[PDB]
Amino acid sequence: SRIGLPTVVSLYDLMVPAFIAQNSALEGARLSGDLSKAVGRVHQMLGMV
Amino acid sequence: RAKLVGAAREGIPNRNDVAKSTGWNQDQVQKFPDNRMDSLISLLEQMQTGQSKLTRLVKGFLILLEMAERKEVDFHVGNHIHVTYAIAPVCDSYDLPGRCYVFNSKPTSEAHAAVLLAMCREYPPPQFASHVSVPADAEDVCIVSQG
Amino acid sequence: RAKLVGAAREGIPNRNDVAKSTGWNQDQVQKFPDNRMDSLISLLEQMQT
Amino acid sequence: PRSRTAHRVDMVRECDFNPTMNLKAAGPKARLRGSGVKSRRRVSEVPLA
Repeated sequence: SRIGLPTVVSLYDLMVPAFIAQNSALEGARLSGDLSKAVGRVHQMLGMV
Repeated sequence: RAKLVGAAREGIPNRNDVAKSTGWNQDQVQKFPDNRMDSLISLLEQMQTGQSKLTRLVKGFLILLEMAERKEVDFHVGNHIHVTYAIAPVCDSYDLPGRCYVFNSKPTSEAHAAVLLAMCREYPPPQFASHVSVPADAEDVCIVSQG
Repeated sequence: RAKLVGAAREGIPNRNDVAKSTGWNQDQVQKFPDNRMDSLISLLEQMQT
Repeated sequence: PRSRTAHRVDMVRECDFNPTMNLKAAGPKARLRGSGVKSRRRVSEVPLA
């Protein structure tokens, strides 16, 4: 019964476009076939610590 | 934009500011019955606050690896649909609570309108629940698409 | 022209900019069904390159 | 030279990453247009291209 990420999807803005896009840094996270799981397998293992 | 917010919202005086800022149909904004004024003012000036969607992308990235390492999945598209940016449909859409809006930039093909849609409702039925059971946000999804 | 490209393309907000820049029929740009929007945006902003 | 047999190496999995900014580059888009002649984008994808 994890309550990890809280974001009650309140999405009023996607109804109204023509909104100035925020220029910021990109993640660019590529979920490699095997590595994407391993990252989570380390997090849960870190979560135990 | 500077035309929409101002310092604080105004009782929309000039309709020419509405035509340039946020939509099509300078004709359909010229003619607009003296009934949807209260709806349009309540609509436009409640868009400044309220924007956060971390769990929205969670269901997409969860379904990503559900059919990334596991092979292709052929599925259907079940949705309701909004039409335009600043026209009667977008004004009529605002009404009723618990209605989520997902904007489709290019709704030309079926791929984009299928993935963002299935992402939203509960956890894509009927694709083996197995691990996770994400809570269904306000059901009855309504996408915004030109086509 | 400066009206078309900008710095980078925008989600066409003002239709008055379209009337002066690149065509006739300010009437036929006023009335334009809510279906060819995705086509027109994909059309106009792929003419730079 | 010939002693023992088999073994070999299983290559490790790793992610991929990029130059960090929101906007699209002019070269990669203008040069993508040089090969094909499609009106709208087959595949229906802009960023992944």
